[PDB]
Amino acid sequence: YEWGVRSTRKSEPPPLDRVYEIPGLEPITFAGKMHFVPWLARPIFPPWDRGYKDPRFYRSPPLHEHPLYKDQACYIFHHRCRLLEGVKQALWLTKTKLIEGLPEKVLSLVDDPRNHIENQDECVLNVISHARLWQTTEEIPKRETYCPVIVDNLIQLCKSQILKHPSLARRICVQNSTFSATWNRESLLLQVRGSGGARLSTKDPLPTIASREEIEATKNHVLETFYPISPIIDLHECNIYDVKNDTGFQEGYPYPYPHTLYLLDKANLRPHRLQPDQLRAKMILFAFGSALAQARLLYGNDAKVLEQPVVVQSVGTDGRVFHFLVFQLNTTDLDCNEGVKNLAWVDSDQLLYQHFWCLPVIVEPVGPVGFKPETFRKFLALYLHGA
Amino acid sequence: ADRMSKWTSKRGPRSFRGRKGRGAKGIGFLTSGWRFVQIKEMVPEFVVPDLTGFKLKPYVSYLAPESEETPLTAAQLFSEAVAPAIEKDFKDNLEKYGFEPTQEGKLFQLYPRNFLR
Amino acid sequence: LGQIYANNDKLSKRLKKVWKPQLFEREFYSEILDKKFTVTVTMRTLDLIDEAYGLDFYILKTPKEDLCSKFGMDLKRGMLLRLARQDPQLHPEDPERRAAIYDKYKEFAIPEEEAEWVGLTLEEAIEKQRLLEEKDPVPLFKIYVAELIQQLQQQALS
Amino acid sequence: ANFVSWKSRTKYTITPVKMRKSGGRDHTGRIRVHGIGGGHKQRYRMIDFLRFRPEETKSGPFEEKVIQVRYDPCRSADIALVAGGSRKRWIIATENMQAGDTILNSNHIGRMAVAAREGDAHPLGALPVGTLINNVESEPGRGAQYIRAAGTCGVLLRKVNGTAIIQLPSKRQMQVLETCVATVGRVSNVDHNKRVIGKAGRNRWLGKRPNSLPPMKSYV
Amino acid sequence: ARNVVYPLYRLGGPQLRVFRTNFFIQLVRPGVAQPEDTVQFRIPMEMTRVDLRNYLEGIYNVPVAAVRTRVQHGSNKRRDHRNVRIKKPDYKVAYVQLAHG
Amino acid sequence: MKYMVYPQTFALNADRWYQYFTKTVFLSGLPAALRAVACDCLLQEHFYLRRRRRVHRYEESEVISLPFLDQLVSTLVGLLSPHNPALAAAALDYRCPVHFYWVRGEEIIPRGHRRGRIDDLRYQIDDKPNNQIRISKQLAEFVPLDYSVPIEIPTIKCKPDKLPLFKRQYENHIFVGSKTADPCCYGHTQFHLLPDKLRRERLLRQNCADQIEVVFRANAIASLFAWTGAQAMYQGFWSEADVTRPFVSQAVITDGKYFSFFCYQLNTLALTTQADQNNPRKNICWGTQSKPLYETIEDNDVKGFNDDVLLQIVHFLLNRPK
Amino acid sequence: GLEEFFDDPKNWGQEKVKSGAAWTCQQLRNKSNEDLHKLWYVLLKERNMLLTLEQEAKRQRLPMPSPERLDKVVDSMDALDKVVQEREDALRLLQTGQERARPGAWRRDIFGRIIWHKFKQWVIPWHLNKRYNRKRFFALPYVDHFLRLEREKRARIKARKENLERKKAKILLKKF
Amino acid sequence: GNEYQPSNIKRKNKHGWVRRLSTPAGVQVILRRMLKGRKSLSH
RNA sequence: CCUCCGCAUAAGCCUGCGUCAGAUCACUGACAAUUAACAGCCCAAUAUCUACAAUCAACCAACAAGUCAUUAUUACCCUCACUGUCAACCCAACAGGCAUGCUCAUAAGGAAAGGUUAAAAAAAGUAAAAGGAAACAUCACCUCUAGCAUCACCAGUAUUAGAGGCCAGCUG
RNA sequence: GCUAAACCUAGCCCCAAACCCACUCCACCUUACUACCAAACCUUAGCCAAACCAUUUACAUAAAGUAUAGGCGAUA
Ligand SMILES: [Mg+2]
Ligand SMILES: [Mg+2]
Ligand SMILES: [Mg+2]
Ligand SMILES: [Mg+2]
Ligand SMILES: [Mg+2]
Ligand SMILES: [Mg+2]
Ligand SMILES: [Mg+2]
Ligand SMILES: [Mg+2]
Repeated sequence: YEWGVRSTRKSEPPPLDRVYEIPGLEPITFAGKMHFVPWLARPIFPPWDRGYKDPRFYRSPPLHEHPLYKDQACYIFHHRCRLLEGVKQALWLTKTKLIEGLPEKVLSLVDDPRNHIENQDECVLNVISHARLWQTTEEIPKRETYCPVIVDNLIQLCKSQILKHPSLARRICVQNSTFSATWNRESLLLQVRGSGGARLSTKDPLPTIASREEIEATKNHVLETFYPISPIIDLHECNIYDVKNDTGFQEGYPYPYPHTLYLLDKANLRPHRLQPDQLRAKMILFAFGSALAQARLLYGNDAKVLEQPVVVQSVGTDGRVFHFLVFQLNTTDLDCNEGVKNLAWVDSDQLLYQHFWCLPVIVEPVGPVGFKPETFRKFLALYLHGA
Repeated sequence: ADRMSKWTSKRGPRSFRGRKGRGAKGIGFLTSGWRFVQIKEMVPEFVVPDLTGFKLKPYVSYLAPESEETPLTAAQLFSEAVAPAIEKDFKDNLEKYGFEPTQEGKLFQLYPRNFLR
Repeated sequence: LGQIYANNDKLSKRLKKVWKPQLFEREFYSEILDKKFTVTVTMRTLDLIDEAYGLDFYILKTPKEDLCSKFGMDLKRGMLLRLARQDPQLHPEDPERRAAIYDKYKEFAIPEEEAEWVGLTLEEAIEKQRLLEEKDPVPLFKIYVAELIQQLQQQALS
Repeated sequence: ANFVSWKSRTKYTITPVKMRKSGGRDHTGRIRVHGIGGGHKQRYRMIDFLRFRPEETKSGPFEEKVIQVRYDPCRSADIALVAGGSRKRWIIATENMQAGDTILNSNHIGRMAVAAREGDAHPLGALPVGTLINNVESEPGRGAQYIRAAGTCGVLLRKVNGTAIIQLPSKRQMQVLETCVATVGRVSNVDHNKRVIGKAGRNRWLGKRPNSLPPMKSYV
Repeated sequence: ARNVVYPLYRLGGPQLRVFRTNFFIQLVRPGVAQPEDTVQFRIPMEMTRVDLRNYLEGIYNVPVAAVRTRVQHGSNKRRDHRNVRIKKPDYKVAYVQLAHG
Repeated sequence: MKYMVYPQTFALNADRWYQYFTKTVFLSGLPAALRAVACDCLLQEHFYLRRRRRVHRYEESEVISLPFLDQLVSTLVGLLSPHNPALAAAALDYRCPVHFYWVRGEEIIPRGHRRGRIDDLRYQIDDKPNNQIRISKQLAEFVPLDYSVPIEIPTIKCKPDKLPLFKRQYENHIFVGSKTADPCCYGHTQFHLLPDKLRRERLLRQNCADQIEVVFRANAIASLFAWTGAQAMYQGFWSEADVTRPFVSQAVITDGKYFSFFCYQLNTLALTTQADQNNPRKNICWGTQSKPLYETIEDNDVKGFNDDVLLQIVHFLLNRPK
Repeated sequence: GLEEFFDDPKNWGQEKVKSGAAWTCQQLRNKSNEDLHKLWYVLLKERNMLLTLEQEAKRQRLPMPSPERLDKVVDSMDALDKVVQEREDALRLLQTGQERARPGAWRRDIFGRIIWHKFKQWVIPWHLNKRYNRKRFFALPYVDHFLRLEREKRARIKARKENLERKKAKILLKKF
Repeated sequence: GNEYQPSNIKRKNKHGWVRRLSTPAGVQVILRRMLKGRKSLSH
């Protein structure tokens, strides 16, 4: 069953005038005139090409004359790619073992009460109330307005602790930074083209989390392969690509080392909004991507097991729900299914407020409800990492 | 409900009033986001001379005589413009004398015009 | 397109009738053009082809009025220009076959100045004559040069 | 008239497509079918009725996974978003088909019968005779034209050399070739029949206005 | 110029130049209070804002800084003896703010 | 329906007009590792960050200069948090609307069925600064309340329509950047950047090269009056209950490359004709000329990097409530 | 400066200004093209002066000082423009032999009548110009009847005019 | 008698020059108005 | 003293209570005006992407199943033009109608009485003793027809589609 | 004595004779009057008359309303 009915297709030209069949004679056409006439023959025009070049009427060459048309298809992962099998597929493409819960090395930063902003419940209550209610002139702000403002203001709360730690004066957060990383996985080449908000750069790299006992202990782990799903579903099959490794930056850049990828989901519609498992998959591929490009910038394009493994963490959100990720990239020999594996610590479904009342109901006052500050404790744990 | 009135730009709904203009000529083109790009070369440059020391006022004195109107035919312009050069080079390749077969290489083409006025 | 009385008596309903002929997609081989044409044809046309002893004779013999097809008249102009030029493009690298075909239809030799205008409609002939006598105008420079060198050659002979 | 049909997309797409009501009118704007029009808006999910299609540079049987069993407004049965290899597609759901279920789209006609599960698709040569089938083709490569509405089923009656004979739910038997693919089991959304509309509102919401044995057929 | 076909510009072509300007101009007295810098003119319909800037710059050596134009509707409500509408012609108005204070 | 006052304005000499609408005296003047971080932001946006899509010239100040100014504010509010703890608890709004609606004068209706009636002429400023800093407490005033200053406010001698200023009717908003329920109602500092229309390259191409600095000045008076004024409305003052203390805020506004600095001291909300009879008091806008932050940027680093411009940014970010 | 929109400030309110003749054509055929260029701008500025003076004359409800010199300046601009067109035309006949500066063709629209079609400039050639090919430059056969009706309307108007001329001639011979 | 409920889109789309020339019948409408001698052939 | 009106935009209309002058319950002529930021007027190809409604969206609750999105390569450097902007207004009637946003009695908009008398009859309102009436469609059901694909039905497939039938009280 | 009344000459009609028209510039099949981008032909029917209606029913001179045709009738 073919798609597209005949009435919507390009209508066939009427069959040629019989004069074009007779071998001897030139037909007489309305091409001498410069207009249609129904009692002369329809002429045959040579394929006209505009001699010069104009940009608003450009017609690009077909997909062979492009100077990089590789026949071997590269599967690309851009920020819009909504994966199918959720986290398992990114664990496969990443060649990594998952560990539920953050490590003690990160959560122990907020073990003592000394690493706290004063009245953190009042401050985080004001960030939630500000972005989700008090922000704009509209009566309720849409997610588009509240999401990046929630993330941005929480980063300002964590930025206010330069008083307690001078080291946080050596990190910036850049935006519209687009990295790229290609790697081989079993059979076909993959690329991540990373275009997301708020890559938090530092001068210093993050100190590693997993010891060599745990990295070595990843060898006996096996990747949970799955089927019938070929594990490249919902990536973008591109033939016209370029293998390239981009940290997003020119060389010799201060603040070169990625710290946290703050990627968010600020689409107003539930159909548009990413599913939280797919959000987590997107975080694994972005932290893997930027960490991998960091490894290619520091160590060349050598498929090997890294001696100074790179650690890149990421926070992804829908607005009221937070997903934390610490990624520990310790091998670049991705193509095999054995040896040491990367390892990642996740936090799933860490909502910081169950609901927010913007208008009073008649009973429940204006403001958030179901607020739980352990999630901001996790957030602020990730900001204080490497300080 | 009028038919007799001229259909001007002031007259339709919003989509009508935007499209129709008066007789002015386009200077550039619209781009995405409705952003008008103005092209420098489509705007006419007023080539204006220097009027310093110029001896022709807008009126002529009434003391000037009357003459006969002799419009410049191509026979006259050929005669004075070309005829001495042919008389000189005949008593002693037509492109030598100020003739051009084509003018596709030429800036001010005479047919069809490219200059203005 | 006509009418009938309903049961062949004039005292019944006069009701209208169209008599359509029976059509047949057949295929022919013009020896002069040397080509197979697929033509929709009728039984009477096949019979006239048989009586003429071939489609080349059927087209070269039949009058324009009687033939009554624009396509048959275009075949006629094709064959007549092929005979009017004695074209080597009939059978290249076989001159005996060309001369045999051209001598078989020697009867219908028309000059080339007449064989171009055969079967043109009046509008199509208006076009052909319009393209004959269209010219770029002569630049009056050349006309005036011709007149002036004429005049200086009258002064040269004085 | 300016009737351009919405049925205009060329490439198969997993996404819903904005579709335009006809209102019972022709391409000439005259009512040909009375009592259509003015429903709730619907988007169209493109169904792949060619159940066995091998994807690009693949062949033979292939497994596929059910991601979501989805209500479809355009028809009576509900449908399943079903992903295999590098492609998702909408197929039509059988009665017990869960999210996460695995379904084999097979091509190999076995020597013996295949004790198939509830929702898989086999050529009619590869079935135990006297089983309920659905989504039946008419030619090898035609696509599944029949036994397609909600809760419907047809039983494979008997087969001759390169030929199977089906009982459609109107109990008219059909002679198809052996190597035409049909899916086993009965179509989902049973008790679509057993239902009370209750008020004429639901009559109007589905795009409905007020108004004013045969022989065993062959395809060989 | 006006009532002239302009030659078509293709990308990379020469500058469009006018040698004898067809359209005249008249500076009128404002009917309402105007800022001291502003000067009011009756442009002909086809003259754009840019043409008016270059027109006053080239011919009159006036340092023009801003130009704003409005098209004025003349009334079609007054009749003959024949009950046929006379139209007072529409005209374009230019408000030109002079530079350099 | 009300006039629609745009701060970043193409209008010639819109400054003198806005001092009329606003009742302001414009007085000219004012009442280490930072260089490393500033040059890091400059070179970050011009050079170090790799652009996927090619940055065209019109697209520049949306793509290039806007996150430059964002990064400057976020990093200076970072580093200057020890030196000034009021910035540690101060909200930092990025591209956040400020509206103010006031009435200034009277107009008799010239035509129509309402002709010859007094209709007071309303105005509204809708503005988006690039980013503003709002404190829960209020900066000390620069000059005393009801400070006399002998220079006089302009008087336009024609309808404000003549400055291409147009009327619309829409929602009258008085808004500081957040609703009144927010505890950080007062305002510290406000950073603007002029749009692509108001480039000084165009203003030199057009003969209005005089109005270049005027553009800065206009964006000074309209924006800050709309901010301080709005703050005064959140504290309950209005045109008949005039402000009992002066409201003060502060704005560095720029072209991306040239910076100018402004201070504003709202003394009167009494702008109407009913309330400008016994009203000697007026609002004062202090201001500087524009000075380039850097001179050029080549391949690697900046050249001609001015340092006093950073010192005036810092001195703006460094003052405090009490 | 803007003072070139107004004449000599001595002439304000004098209600009569001595102006000379207009330029005739033959006086202008003796001038070079550079000189006609400069004279075009002299007459141009003079014309703007007189048009401001007209509009202010109608504004102040007064009569013009001398409305004749506006007729003279339009007269001179017309003569000058005609001379320059003569030289363009003669050069066009020599160099190319065309008679119109702009190309066209005799065509025949939907309404059956024969029209001089003036060509426009386009970028793409005519066969793939989508809007040009919606115009019909042929009349179908349901038009020829209306051609005949129009022919006969013209013949009736002509017959009436000619006959009426003869009747007037007879009245003149009866009166004289 | 408020049968006429005006819009210019319906007026030009119903009775304009382009819809009149779109059909042969409409061209004959124009030709009859041109022969009666009318000042408005269309809208 | 009214205000169920207003003020704006839309559609419509096209200078239709601006100034000067004049003729006429007591329009003609001249001149002048509506200034863009609002709103129209958009978009370089060729491929390839777009399963998870909206509802304070949080769960909960559903069915009638929903109004919103890119990526890959190639090309791409000029820039603020053009048009709308007035009014007491439109469609009718010689009563009525009119989309949307705000204001929900008004800060905005207006006047039921030419003067008199105080007859009948008529209209409307108020008061009144005592009395207190003196068919089609369609859920559901049944029947018949129809084994099927690129212009309806239908991008549907017999659980489908189509055609049928069904007392007390008060009161001029 | 008010209102009015009067008026010749615009033009037109019928013939004859003769074969008409149609690019100053610009704009004009898109919403005509807008500077500039990817397909035509296919029997007229009926009124009416036949006192209805059903076949049928007109569209130089002279031969001649003759031959003919025709519900052999109206009529042609
Ligand atoms: Mg205007
Ligand atoms: Mg806007
Ligand atoms: Mg208005
Ligand atoms: Mg009032
Ligand atoms: Mg009365
Ligand atoms: Mg009554
Ligand atoms: Mg009573
Ligand atoms: Mg009869």
